[PDB]
Amino acid sequence: TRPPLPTLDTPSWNANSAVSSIIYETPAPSRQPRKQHVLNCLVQNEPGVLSRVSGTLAARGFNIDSLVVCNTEVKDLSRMTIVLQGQDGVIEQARRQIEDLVPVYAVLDYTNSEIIKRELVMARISLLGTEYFEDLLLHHHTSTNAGAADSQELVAEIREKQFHPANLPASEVLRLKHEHLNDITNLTNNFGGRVVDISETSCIVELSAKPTRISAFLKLVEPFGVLECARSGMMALPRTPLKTSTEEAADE
Amino acid sequence: ATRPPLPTLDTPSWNANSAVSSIIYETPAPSRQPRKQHVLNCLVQNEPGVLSRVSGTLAARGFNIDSLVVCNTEVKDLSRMTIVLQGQDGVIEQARRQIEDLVPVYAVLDYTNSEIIKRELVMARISLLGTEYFEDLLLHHHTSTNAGAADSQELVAEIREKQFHPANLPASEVLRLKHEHLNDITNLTNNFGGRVVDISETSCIVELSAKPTRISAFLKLVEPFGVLECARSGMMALPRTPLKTSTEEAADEDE
Amino acid sequence: RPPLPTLDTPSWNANSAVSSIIYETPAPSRQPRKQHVLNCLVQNEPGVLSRVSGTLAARGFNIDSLVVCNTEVKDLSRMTIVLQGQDGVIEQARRQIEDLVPVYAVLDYTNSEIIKRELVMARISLLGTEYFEDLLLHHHTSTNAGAADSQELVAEIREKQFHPANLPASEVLRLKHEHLNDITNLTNNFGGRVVDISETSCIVELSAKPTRISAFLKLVEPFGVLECARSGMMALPRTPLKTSTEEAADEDE
Amino acid sequence: RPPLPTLDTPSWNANSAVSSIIYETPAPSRQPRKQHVLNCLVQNEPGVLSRVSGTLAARGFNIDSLVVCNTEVKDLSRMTIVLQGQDGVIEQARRQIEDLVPVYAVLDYTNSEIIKRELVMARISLLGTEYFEDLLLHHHTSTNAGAADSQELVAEIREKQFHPANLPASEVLRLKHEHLNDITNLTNNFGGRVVDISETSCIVELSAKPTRISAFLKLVEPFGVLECARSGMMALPRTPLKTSTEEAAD
Amino acid sequence: TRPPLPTLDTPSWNANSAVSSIIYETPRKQHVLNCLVQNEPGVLSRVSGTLAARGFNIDSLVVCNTEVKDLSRMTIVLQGQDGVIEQARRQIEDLVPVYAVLDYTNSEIIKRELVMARISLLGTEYFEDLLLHHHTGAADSQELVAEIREKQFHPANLPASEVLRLKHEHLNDITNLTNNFGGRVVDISETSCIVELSAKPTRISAFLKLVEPFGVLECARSGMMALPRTPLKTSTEEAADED
Amino acid sequence: DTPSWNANSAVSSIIYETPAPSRQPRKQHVLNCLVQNEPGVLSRVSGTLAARGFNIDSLVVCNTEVKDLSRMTIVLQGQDGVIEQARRQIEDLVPVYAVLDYTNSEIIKRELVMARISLLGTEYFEDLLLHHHTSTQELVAEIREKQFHPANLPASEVLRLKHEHLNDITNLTNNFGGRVVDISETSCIVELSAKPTRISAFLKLVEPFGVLECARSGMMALPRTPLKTSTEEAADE
Amino acid sequence: TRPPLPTLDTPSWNANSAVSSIIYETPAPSRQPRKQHVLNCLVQNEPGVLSRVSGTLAARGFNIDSLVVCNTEVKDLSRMTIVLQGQDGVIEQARRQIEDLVPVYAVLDYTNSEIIKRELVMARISLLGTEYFEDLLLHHHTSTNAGAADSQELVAEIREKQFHPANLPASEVLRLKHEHLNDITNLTNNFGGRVVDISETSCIVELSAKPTRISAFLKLVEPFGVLECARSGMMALPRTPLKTSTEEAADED
Ligand SMILES: Nc1ncnc2c1ncn2[C@@H]1O[C@H](COP(=O)(O)OP(=O)(O)OP(=O)(O)O)[C@@H](O)[C@H]1O
Ligand SMILES: Nc1ncnc2c1ncn2[C@@H]1O[C@H](COP(=O)(O)OP(=O)(O)OP(=O)(O)O)[C@@H](O)[C@H]1O
Ligand SMILES: Nc1ncnc2c1ncn2[C@@H]1O[C@H](COP(=O)(O)OP(=O)(O)OP(=O)(O)O)[C@@H](O)[C@H]1O
Ligand SMILES: Nc1ncnc2c1ncn2[C@@H]1O[C@H](COP(=O)(O)OP(=O)(O)OP(=O)(O)O)[C@@H](O)[C@H]1O
Ligand SMILES: Nc1ncnc2c1ncn2[C@@H]1O[C@H](COP(=O)(O)OP(=O)(O)OP(=O)(O)O)[C@@H](O)[C@H]1O
Ligand SMILES: Nc1ncnc2c1ncn2[C@@H]1O[C@H](COP(=O)(O)OP(=O)(O)OP(=O)(O)O)[C@@H](O)[C@H]1O
Ligand SMILES: Nc1ncnc2c1ncn2[C@@H]1O[C@H](COP(=O)(O)OP(=O)(O)OP(=O)(O)O)[C@@H](O)[C@H]1O
Ligand SMILES: [Mg+2]
Ligand SMILES: [Mg+2]
Ligand SMILES: [Mg+2]
Repeated sequence: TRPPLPTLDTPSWNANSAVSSIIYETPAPSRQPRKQHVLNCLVQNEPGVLSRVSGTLAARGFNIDSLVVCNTEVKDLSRMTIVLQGQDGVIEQARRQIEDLVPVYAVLDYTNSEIIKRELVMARISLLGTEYFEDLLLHHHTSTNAGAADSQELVAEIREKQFHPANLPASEVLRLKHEHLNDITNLTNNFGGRVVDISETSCIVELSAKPTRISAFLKLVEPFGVLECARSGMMALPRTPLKTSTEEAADE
Repeated sequence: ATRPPLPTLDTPSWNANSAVSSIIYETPAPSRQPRKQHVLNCLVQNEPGVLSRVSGTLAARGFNIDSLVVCNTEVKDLSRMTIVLQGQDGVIEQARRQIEDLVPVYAVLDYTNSEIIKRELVMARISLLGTEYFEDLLLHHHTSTNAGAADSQELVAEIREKQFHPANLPASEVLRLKHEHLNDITNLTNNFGGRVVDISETSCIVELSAKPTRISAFLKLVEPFGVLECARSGMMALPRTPLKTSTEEAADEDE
Repeated sequence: RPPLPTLDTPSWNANSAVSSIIYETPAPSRQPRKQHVLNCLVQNEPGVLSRVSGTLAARGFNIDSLVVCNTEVKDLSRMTIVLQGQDGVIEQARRQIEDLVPVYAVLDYTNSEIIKRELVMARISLLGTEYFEDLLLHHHTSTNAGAADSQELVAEIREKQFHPANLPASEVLRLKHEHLNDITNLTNNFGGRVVDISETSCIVELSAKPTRISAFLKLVEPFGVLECARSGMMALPRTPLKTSTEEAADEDE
Repeated sequence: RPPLPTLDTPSWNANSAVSSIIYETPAPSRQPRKQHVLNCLVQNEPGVLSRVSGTLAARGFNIDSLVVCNTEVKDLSRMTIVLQGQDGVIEQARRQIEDLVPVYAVLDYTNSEIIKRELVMARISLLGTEYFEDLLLHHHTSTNAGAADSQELVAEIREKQFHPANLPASEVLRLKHEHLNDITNLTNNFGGRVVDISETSCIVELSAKPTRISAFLKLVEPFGVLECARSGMMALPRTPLKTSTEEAAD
Repeated sequence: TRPPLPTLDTPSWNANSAVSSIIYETPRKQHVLNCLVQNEPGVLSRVSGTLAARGFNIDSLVVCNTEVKDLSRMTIVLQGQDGVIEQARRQIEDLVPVYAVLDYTNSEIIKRELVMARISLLGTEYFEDLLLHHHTGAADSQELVAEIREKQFHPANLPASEVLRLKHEHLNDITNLTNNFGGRVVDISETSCIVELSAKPTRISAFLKLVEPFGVLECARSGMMALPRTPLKTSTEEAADED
Repeated sequence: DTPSWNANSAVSSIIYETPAPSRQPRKQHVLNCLVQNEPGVLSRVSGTLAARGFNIDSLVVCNTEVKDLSRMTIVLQGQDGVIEQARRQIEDLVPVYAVLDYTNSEIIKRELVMARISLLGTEYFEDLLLHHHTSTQELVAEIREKQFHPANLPASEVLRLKHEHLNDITNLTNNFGGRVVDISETSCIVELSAKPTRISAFLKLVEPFGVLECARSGMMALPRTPLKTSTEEAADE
Repeated sequence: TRPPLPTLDTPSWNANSAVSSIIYETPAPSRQPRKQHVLNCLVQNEPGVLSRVSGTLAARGFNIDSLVVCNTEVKDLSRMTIVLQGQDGVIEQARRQIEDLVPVYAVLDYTNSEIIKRELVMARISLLGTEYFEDLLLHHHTSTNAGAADSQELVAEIREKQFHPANLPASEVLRLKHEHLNDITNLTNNFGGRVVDISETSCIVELSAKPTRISAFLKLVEPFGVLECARSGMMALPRTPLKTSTEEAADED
């Protein structure tokens, strides 16, 4: 009798089921027109400049997603990155505005340009698991106005869970703590971030990426439990797009 | 007082006989595969209809082509095609002379019996929910073709009542198993020199570029986790020159 | 025997070594006051950034940085503020903002351990520093009326030894990648990252405390900073973790 | 369709969020006080260490650390002393040290931007908290009394769920490397490294500032620190580089 | 009414029990020769044959090519007193095909040794069961394997989902272990893996003792190679001259 | 202005660079003996091969951490009928369990090289190699007259060249999966373990810097496992 | 025609010349004896206990090389690693002499035992090259022989050398700074150290290793010009030399 080991027996697709899988899982409707426009305002640093442009955009019917003032290491000069939605006619109007303001130099449009979008996020994440996160969340809500009465029936359920620290040994909760810490660390690493702080029950992460990616990280790291988050607005700096000599000289 | 006890493992040791008995037993088999596959490299002038003309010729003569990929060099009106064939030297050489005679081609080189760098690209979406879920997910799409219901209930109920199926696991343990599987796959693709380009709630996408014999081994190791979606290229190559030391090349004993 | 010149590295004397350490001393930072940090917990409503910034502008508050950060909580934001002044002035500034309807509370991070950080993106030329000295003058000539002294100095610059107009194509190429390498290793020592590489420039990315950011830009300055963009300042509080043996501070009683 | 249970993790609201953030605010600053760092440049004469340490001991000075270290210069030594007290007392200490004739001068790196470094080497168990809790009790009853006391402690620590004696050797083997990986991640993150790996323990080294080096030992404390060896603090002044657009306020 | 979090309750040493543990936990030299030999036909059997005829207790003998035409260097490791090793050195040096044999014992050298090992990714129970099979005496051993295949964490007593997770857990443990040492993982299979390590003989032997519980299926240790390094010390240490 | 390849000139360069068959139809035969560690087993395995005229390239006795058991990875050339003959000769020896044939198996070949490489440039190495050559003549002044020779450079240079060379050697060593284990004032020692042909490539690339000492040893072998997917495993018949 | 190349082939060794170099470069066995001894004192923290032990070693003429007080994470317990050279007879006398002290528990002898030796060094290294370093050195060497400025002729030949920054364009001294910096960085990376500070002129390296590697490293960075240096005494923490199941089976009687 040779040393026995159970065959896992991994099932394999056929051409039919494989197609139906790709067909079904592929985002066929995709999304509605999401396209956002970005602007780069070059303003002069005067005692009252931020309130002007930010207030001017508010004076009109403009929806502003983000607006950040960036110092450019030049005396009395600031670069402002504005993110807004709408259509080309409305955006150009907003771009034609602000530029007319005298403390500004120019308002460039990077919407149809190849740029580098970068936000900065810093978040403290719990290492005590999901059960503790529900416990902590319900606690800061049941203090006042969590309905029309108490929530002790809900609290008792969360603390009745299997993987709640109150039901686990000190050695087991320690390993799950470092297991979670590593899981967060590996997510942060793949996204190209850092772990700048490690405490007894939490850790602080730091990540710089485009809004598309920097929010995808927050979704993947959400189940661990975000205790405190801070996400900056979008910074923009146009890169220099390069194409090979063969693909270049496309004079036609 | 006694010292804190420890259950001694005492890992058993080999002896001279059982060790040799193990090595001999674990021996594979020589020449389990026939003659090594042949790799051809076409230098084709980039004019409209070349892909249909070349590939159409091989199909019109019944040549067992394993893979054919056209690569765009950084030269105007010049493309490179890498073809993989099977068969005797006499049949494959004829295939070379048949393609090279075509008008829009410059020359068809034979890369077999030559030191080359074979490369291939694969991108695969891998499930993080585990083995049990993959059995459920795959069998679910099979019922869209099998047109069976009452008979398949014996299978799906058997699967969903397994221990490590997500339905039977708490939400906190499924989360850990997702990242445990993720860390396993990530460590697995890193050893192969690959990347993890996408991470989701339920799956991840790995990217790897290596020789076919390397990728197939990779896709076999990742297979138990459950490959939801795969894209594997043909095969391209670039000739290598085997360097030898001045002492080794000085051995010109051609007497 | 095959000869090689002894470089003969001289050693310090006990007095000469002490003399240098003292001469290179000090660079003291006995500042009149630190940089006070405030953190406003703010409800999201139309024209709320104009309110906080406007209130600080209406009064004689010398603020340095004001950046609004978004939490993953619906209708909730953070405003990390950095300003100058004394304890009495800024505490009054804290109560000024806190009385505003949209805000919930304004915390003070001045006397607390926080993680100061700001993002910075810079475009740096890979060509010589003399090329940057030429490019600098060219855009200034496009500002100040008339060339005049421009043609007198541009001749002095363009005749320097390591100007890309006085070197073969292979030399400048090897100089661009050498400059590129020197920059990449600078942004590697710092927690940075090179995100773009052009034919005559490159873009670096760095996120750290304003101390390192200011230090980093000072180091890449000689190469020639074409563009720059520094964030305000973000902050997250951290609690100083002390050992169990260091609970003797509790035994101090 | 496959089941797959949901992970409806609760979301913060405006009220509960600001309530938690406010709750996590300190006093702040009740204890202790600011530390002073001094740097002595002394002649390497026989008995200098006895002079300086003896001087600070004879006086009413509470020194935290004192580190002698060579400087690759003949008969020249450098010492880094960490003080405790008001600025007046510290300066009084500095002058009394400098007044000694084997020392050239004594610098004050307190208000200066310096690089603080301290070395640590600790052997950390891999058998978990239960075994470490057992290990301490065995060595404590070997110095306290020869009687068979604390019977309901050794019996309580043992027969615990994750004590090695209650696990198969397979799990203990994995737990060793599981703990090892956790510790290794701490060291790699803190900028340290593992220099030794035994069957039931490992030795890690770490060179960082005193504040950072203490936070590390607190994180690796629950794993069980068998031996430890924290160096004293070394200090070297750096050259701070503010940007070129600072100009002047007045 | 705040979320319950059980304290670790981690105990701490006192001054007495600490030093008590330190006291309790407180506890021949090899000779290395390097022969410079002209690569004559059948010279390995000439040197090794000499060491056997004279009755020496040599540990290793690895022949290395110096990348020079008709020149090889042999690193020989042997134990014994300083007197008997000099005899072994002189005995070899007298051989015609050898140039000179150097004594690398009293010198700071870089001792190296290559090891390739195949380690099972399955549990230690499977390894304990696998050895019994190849050792198989099938009469009384039928009861022994019963005590083995009964144990949990044996692949036969676990779902394939967990076994798969155990394979990679052990794999990551071996990988993290071989990464601390100057090693690497070369081959990964669905049952085992192959590691490669090169360091001083003490490190290899230490590494194999650590990877031992996982169950080493197949191993291969090279002889000890040696290459002398020159110890560098500072100028103030170089100036420390005594008459 | 950087020039570009022509559609025709590109093809010409490819076929011109494409190497002629620089290898025999025969291949690298690898035999792995499983021997009993008896006194004098090494001398008789070698003796049997040497007395019958077999072109062996290496031997390498390897311990297997099993009591009184060793294994030898023998590499030789010749026809299949000759190698099989050489195999049967060794296996017939009574302290030999079996001699496995790896000449047609997926194996992992490993040589281990340690070499001290000079950092003082090609000029100094050319001088040093000529100095030690004179044993058992106007070139010594011709070499020491060349540019970039240490004696013809300032003290600030050479130091800057030594580390430049050090960086080059390190980058070569890193790419091949090796490491620099020692850094002398005028040289450095590298350590590399890989395929014998990969070692030969490394010792050729690092050759111009000057190889002071070298130790290549021999090749070790351990069988790999050809894993293929479930759709390539179902490619039977 | 054909594309030319400057050289044909690199020269090779022969069996006679190869063994000639190996025998010649093989180190002379001078330091066969003369080993150092490592002691570890488990001491109770009494007021002025350091000056008590160090005073004992000095008063009895013991040749100690380093004495470092390490703090354990235990109340009132500190260990001291004493490194001293001498013969076995004298060292044991030193050990027994120290151990006889009241505040010490016991003194262990880590000599002939597998321990982890570790020193910590922080050094400031110039990036301006060799010429500038012997200029800066001679500058603070003016403490002696300042009569009639006799150092002028010694200074003159220094500042008139090719790669002295005063004779180089500022564009080249920049690349020379970073080239030197990368030579130091790739050097300290090899030893397991790290560069923690980079400035306009110099940089600070940090390396923790056994005293042998520390000294070897300082000998390699010495030519670049070490401005400041600080290396602590070694710390000692014994390890456990493991050996395989067939290695430990050397139970021969
Ligand atoms: N679910 C995700 N959403 C967004 N980003 C992800 C996700 N998963 C991983 N990433 C990050 O995306 C990175 C891969 O992007 P990559 O480096 O290849 O740039 P890219 O090819 O230009 O992609 P894109 O064209 O979308 O910008 C991963 O290394 C990882 O850091
Ligand atoms: N089961 C496997 N089959 C094939 N390749 C594997 C397998 N497991 C791992 N690999 C990959 O092979 C790599 C090792 O290949 P290696 O670096 O030795 O190339 P090599 O020296 O040229 O040898 P070979 O000629 O066999 O490819 C591993 O790092 C890993 O990335
Ligand atoms: N000239 C410089 N000025 C400021 N920071 C620098 C300079 N050069 C390098 N750095 C950065 O300082 C970092 C070292 O700081 P470290 O990681 O040791 O934190 P630290 O021990 O708390 O010291 P600090 O108080 O200065 O922050 C380097 O990794 C490097 O990125
Ligand atoms: N000149 C360049 N052109 C294109 N890509 C570059 C260039 N220089 C660097 N890169 C690559 O871009 C990478 C950084 O972009 P990354 O993909 O990581 O973020 P991203 O925001 O997703 O980029 P993008 O939005 O342009 O797709 C670099 O790591 C580098 O590999
Ligand atoms: N709980 C902790 N306490 C102290 N340091 C930690 C802690 N957790 C992590 N670290 C370390 O802090 C480091 C991050 O600090 P960093 O290198 O950025 O210096 P910094 O920007 O000057 O901040 P700081 O002033 O706190 O030193 C991480 O490398 C991390 O290893
Ligand atoms: N139990 C062990 N036995 C031997 N070597 C180990 C062990 N554990 C780890 N190692 C390896 O030893 C390495 C540390 O070696 P190190 O750099 O300190 O050399 P060293 O300073 O000369 O000290 P030593 O004399 O002990 O070799 C670890 O990085 C690790 O790779
Ligand atoms: N000239 C040198 N002197 C001392 N150490 C050096 C020198 N050059 C490099 N090193 C460092 O020594 C390291 C090699 O140490 P290694 O890992 O081989 O430990 P080891 O096997 O115990 O060697 P040893 O017995 O000599 O201590 C190099 O990686 C490098 O970091
Ligand atoms: Mg810091
Ligand atoms: Mg070592
Ligand atoms: Mg390969």
